Amino acid sequence: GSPGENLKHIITLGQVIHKRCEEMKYCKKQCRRLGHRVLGLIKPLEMLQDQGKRSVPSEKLTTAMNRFKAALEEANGEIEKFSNRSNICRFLTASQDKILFKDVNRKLSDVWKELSLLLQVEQRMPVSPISQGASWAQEDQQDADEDRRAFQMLRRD
Ligand SMILES: CO[C@@H](c1ccc(C(C)C)cc1)c1nc2ccc(C(=O)O)cc2[nH]1
Repeated sequence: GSPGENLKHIITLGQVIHKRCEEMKYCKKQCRRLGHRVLGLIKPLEMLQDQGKRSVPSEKLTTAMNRFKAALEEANGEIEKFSNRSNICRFLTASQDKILFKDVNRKLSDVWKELSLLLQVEQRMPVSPISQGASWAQEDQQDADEDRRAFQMLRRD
């Protein structure tokens, strides 16, 4: 079953990244951006329900959100795997880019901006406070740039 309690799970899924990012060590510097950004997504959605009783618009919106809830599985899941030491180099060397959750963060912004329009019309929540609007990938590359360099010189674990 998926009662009202689910509302707390969906929002928690995105929060899990915040703590998961702390677990990392090497690429932890890069993931830090993914966890800080993702937090701003379920931030308003979490506090919302906190305001009063079960806060949720029409069911039609549930469908759009269903796509976002899964978006977290991508980041969270990836973090669990990346947690390893060799796995990091595996992708790093098997990817011209430097960021680990590059493609992941990409969809994250889409799943958010996709439901945002529905959230702004459904609920009185001021979406896109300031952090949104511009792709967070641009800045993500900066961190990954230096993060990748340091990785070059990593013998021990
Ligand atoms: C995936 O969508 C979630 C959801 C999560 C967060 C939000 C914030 C407040 C915008 C809104 C909606 C959701 N929609 C629902 C509709 C009905 C019921 C019900 O009790 O029958 C439960 C629901 N859960």
